[PDB]
Amino acid sequence: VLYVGSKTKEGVVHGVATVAEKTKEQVTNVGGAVVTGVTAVAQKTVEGAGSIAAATGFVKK
Amino acid sequence: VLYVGSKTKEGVVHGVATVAEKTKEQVTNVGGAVVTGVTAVAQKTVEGAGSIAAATGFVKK
Amino acid sequence: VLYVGSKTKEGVVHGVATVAEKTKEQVTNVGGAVVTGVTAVAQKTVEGAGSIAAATGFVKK
Amino acid sequence: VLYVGSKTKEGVVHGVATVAEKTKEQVTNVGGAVVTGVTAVAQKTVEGAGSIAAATGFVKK
Amino acid sequence: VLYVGSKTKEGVVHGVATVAEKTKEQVTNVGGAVVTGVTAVAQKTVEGAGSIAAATGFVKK
Amino acid sequence: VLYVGSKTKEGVVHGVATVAEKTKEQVTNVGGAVVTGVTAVAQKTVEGAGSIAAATGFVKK
Repeated sequence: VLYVGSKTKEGVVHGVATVAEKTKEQVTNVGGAVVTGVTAVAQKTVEGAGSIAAATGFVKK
Repeated sequence: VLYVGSKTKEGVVHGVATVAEKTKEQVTNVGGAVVTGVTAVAQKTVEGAGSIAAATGFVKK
Repeated sequence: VLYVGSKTKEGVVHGVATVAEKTKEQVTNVGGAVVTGVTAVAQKTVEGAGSIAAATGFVKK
Repeated sequence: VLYVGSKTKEGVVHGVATVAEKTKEQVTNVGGAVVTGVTAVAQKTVEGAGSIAAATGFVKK
Repeated sequence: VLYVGSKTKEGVVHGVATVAEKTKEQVTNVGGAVVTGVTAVAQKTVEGAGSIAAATGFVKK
Repeated sequence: VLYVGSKTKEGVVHGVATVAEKTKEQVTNVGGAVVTGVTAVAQKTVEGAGSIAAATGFVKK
């Protein structure tokens, strides 16, 4: 068996330029979940769940 | 067996330019889930679930 | 067996330019799920579910 | 005399997003003038000449 | 005489995002003038000449 | 005479984000003038000439 991994790329982010001009930014949360403003995020998972911008209100039993 | 992985790309983001000009940005949440503003996100999952901008209100039993 | 993977691309995003000029942006959520504003997102999943901008109100039993 | 200058805008540039993906860029010049790649330039002149991307080969007498 | 200058803007640049991905960039010049790559430049001139990306090969007499 | 200068802006640059990914950048010059790579430059001139990215090969008499 011969695996040759040359310059491979998995879960990669490069060359990102952003500008944000906001006068007012407000977030109100009451017993939930809120995710805002996620930029230039990379990951790699092996034998597991991969979530990036995940939000769940609640879990009950 | 001979696997030759040359310059392959999987789950890759590059060359992104964004500008956002907002006067007011408001988020109100009551017992739910809210995801906003996700930019330039890359990932790779093996033997698992891959979610990026996932929102779920709630889970009950 | 000989697999030769040359410069292949799977789940790739490049060369994206966006401008957003908004005066007011409002999100109200009561016990649901809301996903807004997803830009330049790439992923690759193997043996799993791949969701990007997924929203589910709630799950009950 | 009453001049009221409220939020006026003269020679203004805002909200610009550009991406350039070039493999090779070459410029050869022999005794001339070359102007390339001008982005997001603003100016205001009073009692004078306003040139932005101006090129002149040569002047002789 | 009453001049009221409120929030006026003259020769202004804001909110600029750029990405440049080049493998090779070459400039050869022999006895001339070359201007390249000018981004987000603002100016204001009063009683004079305003040039931004100006190139002139030569002047002789 | 009453001049009221409130929050005026003249020759202003703000909110600039740039990324440059180059493998090779070369400039060769023989008896000329070369200007490259000018970013986020602001100025104001009163009773004079305003040049930003100006190049002149030569002047003779």
